[PDB]
Amino acid sequence: GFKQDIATLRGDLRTYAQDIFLAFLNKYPDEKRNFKNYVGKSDQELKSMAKFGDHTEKVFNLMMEVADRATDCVPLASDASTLVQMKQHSGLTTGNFEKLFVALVEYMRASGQSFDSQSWDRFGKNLVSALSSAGMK
Ligand code: MH0
Ligand SMILES: Cc1cc(Br)ccc1O
Repeated sequence: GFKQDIATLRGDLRTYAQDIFLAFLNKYPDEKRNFKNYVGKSDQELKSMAKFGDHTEKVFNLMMEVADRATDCVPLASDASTLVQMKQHSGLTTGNFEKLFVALVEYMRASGQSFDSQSWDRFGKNLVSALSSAGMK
């Protein structure tokens, strides 16, 4: 299930982090407006760009931390406060996170792997709820 999926993603994190974020940017091309330096690049060119690789892996590093600290796919309130407070997240509405998890769940369903996609769906919803409580509009 969910706990084994955290280990599976961590075992090849840079690839999963990049492939899931590309899934997200290609499903929701308007989210590029938060990522001006990614506009007008193919997936292969994005994988060539320093901030892309390094920022995507740091995002997923923290995402797997928040997943690991969760109980029954409910993140800690402290982890929601961190995500809301962070300067880099000034722009952001819960909708942005909801779209990221919609793309993450679709990626997992399309893989031949026994990912617990329902758990990730619940995780995304619960994190969105936690982000709202901690004040994100
Ligand atoms: C689609 C909007 C959006 C969503 C959703 C989002 C969701 C998440 N975030 Fe995070 N984040 C978003 C937009 C940004 C921006 C715009 C930046 C600025 C850095 C950059 O390189 O673009 C950023 N996030 C930056 C970060 C960084 C630091 C990157 C760096 O500068 O090296 C971390 C660790 C991070 N986030 C955490 C997370 C986690 C964890 C999640 C999932 C729960
Ligand atoms: C800055 C950033 C945000 C998300 Br969500 C995914 C990857 C990435 O580099």
